[PDB]
Amino acid sequence: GSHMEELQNKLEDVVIDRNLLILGRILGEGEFGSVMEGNLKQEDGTSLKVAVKTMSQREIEEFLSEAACMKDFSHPNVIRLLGVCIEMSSQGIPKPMVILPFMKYGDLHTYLLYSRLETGPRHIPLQTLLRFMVDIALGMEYLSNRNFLHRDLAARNCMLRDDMTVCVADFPVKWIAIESLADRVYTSKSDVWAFGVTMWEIATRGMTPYPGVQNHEMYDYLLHGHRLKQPEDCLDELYEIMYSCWRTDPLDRPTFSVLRLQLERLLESLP
Ligand SMILES: CCOc1cn(-c2ccc(F)cc2C)nc1C(=O)Nc1ccc(Oc2ccnc3cc(OC)c(OC)cc23)c(F)c1
Ligand SMILES: [Cl-]
Ligand SMILES: [Cl-]
Ligand SMILES: [Cl-]
Repeated sequence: GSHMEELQNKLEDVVIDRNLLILGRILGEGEFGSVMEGNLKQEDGTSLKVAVKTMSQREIEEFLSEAACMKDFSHPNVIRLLGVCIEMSSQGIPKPMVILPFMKYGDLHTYLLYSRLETGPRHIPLQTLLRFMVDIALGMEYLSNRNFLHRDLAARNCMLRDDMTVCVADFPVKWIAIESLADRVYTSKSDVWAFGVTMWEIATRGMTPYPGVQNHEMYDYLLHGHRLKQPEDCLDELYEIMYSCWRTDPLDRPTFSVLRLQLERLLESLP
């Protein structure tokens, strides 16, 4: 059928030959895996700076399928997946690799924190904070419009491009909507909740959500109607937008499209 035809098309495009790739220095390293800088040789003989994340048969095919879908996304506020390679361990375990364009500014969360230090990015003005929120909304609007559920939206999963555009990516209790803590259920309105938390991380220039509240106490804290507090110097109108993301009933939360225009309107009004 066409459903399967489109899957086979996407799969054909996503794989990159291992020898078109050279891996350089480690950028990050954990239990999950590692991220390294690299170069990728393209069709025209020229090379591109990339980041490469490195993570039985079923798992690999799941990974390829998922990758194939990500690569087909095309939006300036969603990270572009250039492709994937599968390397094999000397103990016969596959080592899957995801290849993305290298973004020197790194993840939004760290950049917010560096901005509060003298050597870092300079102080980020309000207009630029809102622009980051608008960028994220635009990426999420695109993804929700094709019913992709993110499941882990947070500032640590947003990346900054060379031209300061933010894009949605994906490398957790305090980002999880109240209904998904309770009923282990997840919709786009659960993503809206996480977006609200992400807005608050941006407006606080990288604070951890819910100071004074431990993860084990989070469901109960929210059950009693408590929410993230309004940041110091956060405009009342901006706070209302984020607060709307945490309404107990998912159907009462605005969509990403509604949010995006609310944020654009606020941004245009700023003197
Ligand atoms: C919205 C869904 O997006 C995804 C789905 N998946 C996914 C999930 C499951 C699966 F089976 C398959 C895929 C493809 N991965 C992503 C994704 O965005 N991955 C990703 C994101 C960021 C990564 O890191 C970097 C990229 C670019 N420049 C960096 C620069 C750095 O320092 C200066 C840097 O320091 C650490 C890290 C950088 C990265 F290596 C990988
Ligand atoms: Cl190499
Ligand atoms: Cl902090
Ligand atoms: Cl709080």
